[PDB]
Amino acid sequence: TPVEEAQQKTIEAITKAINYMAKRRIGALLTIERDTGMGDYIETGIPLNAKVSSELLINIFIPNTPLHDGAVIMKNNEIAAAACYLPLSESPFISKELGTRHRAAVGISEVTDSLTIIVSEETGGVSVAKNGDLHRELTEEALKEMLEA
Amino acid sequence: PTPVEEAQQKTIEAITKAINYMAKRRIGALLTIERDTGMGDYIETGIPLNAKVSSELLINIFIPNTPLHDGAVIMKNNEIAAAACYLPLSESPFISKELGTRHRAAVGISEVTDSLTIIVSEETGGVSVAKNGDLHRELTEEALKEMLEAE
Ligand SMILES: CC(C)c1noc(=O)[nH]1
Ligand SMILES: [Mg+2]
Repeated sequence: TPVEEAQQKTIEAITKAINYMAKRRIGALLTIERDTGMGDYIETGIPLNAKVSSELLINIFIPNTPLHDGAVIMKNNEIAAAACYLPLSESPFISKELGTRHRAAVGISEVTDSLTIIVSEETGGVSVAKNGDLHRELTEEALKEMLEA
Repeated sequence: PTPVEEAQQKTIEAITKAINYMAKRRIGALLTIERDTGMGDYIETGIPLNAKVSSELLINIFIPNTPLHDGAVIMKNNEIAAAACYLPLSESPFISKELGTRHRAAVGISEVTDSLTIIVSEETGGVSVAKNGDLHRELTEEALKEMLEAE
């Protein structure tokens, strides 16, 4: 169906962008809104309401650029905003080597049903935050399965 | 002070902030503003964005060595319609010979549309505008803003 094709296109754009950033160890934070509305967080960023592309996602997260400091929030198959605030988790159960990107991802996952993707700037490692837990060192296939699920 | 007028003023402020930033950093850029001649055929050659304008997004688009930096951004009213778009190259003899493909593309689109195109040189940081087949170079910040305001 058109809806199914569009979802698969979006997943492909995301995974391509994440793979490129993982290879270059570009830190990134990408939250996908689900049933819990995230408007209050979207409003803290720079509005985009842009079509998804791997190219635009990569251009957003380039280091030392206006848009790379904060989270991208995606909603209804569009990039709603960039450079958004997310709340920092106070969980004591996050790997101690991780810093504020990962804590922000976990934090938003504590209070919403959203899925957040994190690329580490230290390692290029890819992780996902959902339900207050962080799933670390994901393969490409693992990330795709989480997005399909 | 209608909403349309205020939106235009916010868009002009975003463009001029981005162009000033890129000029200072010698970030090459090529930004075409559609007017009454539709540019769909050119917009369709790029990556679709259909994005709200911001100075931040414009700057990010043109950072060197990134996916979206080569080719034109085409704006439709208060949106960035597409990036990395193809524009036709002018063969005009009035294009300074030292200028590269971005300036020739800008003049080229300006020969077949009523659009206004802004160019930032990666060599000098100089700002130029192409309109109606003519290239106007070395614009001050004030002159660019006045040209945008008049357009
Ligand atoms: C298809 C899915 C992963 C999605 N990505 O951004 C969205 O708004 N939905
Ligand atoms: Mg002069």
